[PDB]
Amino acid sequence: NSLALSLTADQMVSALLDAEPPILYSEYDPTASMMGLLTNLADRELVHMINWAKRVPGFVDLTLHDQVHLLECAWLEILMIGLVWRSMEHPGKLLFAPNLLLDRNQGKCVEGMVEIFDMLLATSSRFRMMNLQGEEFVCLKSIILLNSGVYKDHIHRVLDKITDTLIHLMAKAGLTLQQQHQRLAQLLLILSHIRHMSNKGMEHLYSMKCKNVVPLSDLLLEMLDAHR
Amino acid sequence: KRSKKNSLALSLTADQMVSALLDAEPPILYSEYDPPFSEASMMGLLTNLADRELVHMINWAKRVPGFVDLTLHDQVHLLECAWLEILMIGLVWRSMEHPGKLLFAPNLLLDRNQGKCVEGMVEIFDMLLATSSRFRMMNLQGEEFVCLKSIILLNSGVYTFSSTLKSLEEKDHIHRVLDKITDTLIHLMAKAGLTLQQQHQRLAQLLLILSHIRHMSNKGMEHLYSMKCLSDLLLEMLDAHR
Ligand SMILES: C[C@]12CC[C@@H]3c4ccc(O)cc4CC[C@H]3[C@@H]1CC[C@@H]2Nc1ccccc1
Repeated sequence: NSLALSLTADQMVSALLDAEPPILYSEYDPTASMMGLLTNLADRELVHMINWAKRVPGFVDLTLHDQVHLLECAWLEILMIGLVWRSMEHPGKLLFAPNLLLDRNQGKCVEGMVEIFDMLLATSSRFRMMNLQGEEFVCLKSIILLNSGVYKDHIHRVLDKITDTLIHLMAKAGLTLQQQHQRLAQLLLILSHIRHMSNKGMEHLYSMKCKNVVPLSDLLLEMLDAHR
Repeated sequence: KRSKKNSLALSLTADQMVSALLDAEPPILYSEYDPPFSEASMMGLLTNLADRELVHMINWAKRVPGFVDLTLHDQVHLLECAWLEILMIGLVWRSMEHPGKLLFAPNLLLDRNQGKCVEGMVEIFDMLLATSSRFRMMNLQGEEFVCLKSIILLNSGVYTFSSTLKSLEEKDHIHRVLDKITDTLIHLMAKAGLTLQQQHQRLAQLLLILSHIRHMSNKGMEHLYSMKCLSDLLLEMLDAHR
């Protein structure tokens, strides 16, 4: 049944690198509603995330509404770890799309996002200091999808394999056994901060949802209403 | 053990750290309650119990090695951010041998259907039980539990402190103490006969659960805020989460 545990660690990494979504650009010309492009891009990236999740090993090995459950719980976490990953080499800026940067002051047009924005910046600055590698990133993102909504046994055996994968990357990188388990802990503790930002962004969008401007996507509303 | 430059946490061995975190444990509190529940009755007990555990949590954090090396403001900030995470990890630990029920206090043990007495607590109650069931399937030990609770205290609010060189030293201190607790967790797993692959998987499984504890803390923080209108100390912690 479960052919996701027979993967090579090299295969495990190679699958996640090519399953990555395409690159998305903001189709705007700067001059308005800064709350229009983020929600539009978040709307656009949710479609490929649904396509991306199908290519995550072990994801299609379970029930359709279990797949929806994991996606609806982690959809904002996945967008955030991806955003934090892209903004690493851009200190003080959050590359939503290569056409959009928005540093804190420029990003602060919107009320209530002053703190979430600087939580994403510090998370990006945290990945920068650790020099997070892309192969490590795709492993953490898959962990986010599988772990955010489990509370089953099959999901854990894939997660246990991603841990061995992450460890396999660090040992290949020359890190000692102590440096390996220390770096494993540092990365997974960041996921707790990503979850914290995910719950804050859900409440921020909700209060702004029950307002006239500016229209949210049906998919964005659908994924948000899954959190009640 | 003086400065962040030569903190006690980094001069202790693995088992001396376990001995420090096990002895730092706060006393087990009992509920000032006479056992028939009402909606305001069970609300009054849990918020009275949470406030009395908050007072002893403040003194507990000062006995976690390396915590008193931070500034007094940064000490309060870590407590303000993780106070509910700390209350909930203790509850799910106390409830491992009480399946389907949550042991808030040795005289205050609640089941799933009792948790409907407080409207909107149902969703939080099942998550707490599913996590206590989670720790039950892993047979989490007390030595590992006190490590995870100290990881929560130090890590939850670490990235929410001035852009100064002194602020960075506060950040680097927490990370070095956290690396110290990581080696302690690994040392406990190596003692129990677990292989290095097992030593990395279980450490990963434990820390991923902390992400669920953070989730339940944000759900319990919002519901508690919608349920207000609670001691001033409990409100002080809640207003710190906006
Ligand atoms: C916030 C909370 C009541 C406090 C609970 C608690 C108390 C002591 C303790 O050692 C652990 C815990 C963990 C769970 C905490 C509950 C989460 C849901 C509750 N909310 C609430 C809001 C208004 C009135 C009563 C309870």
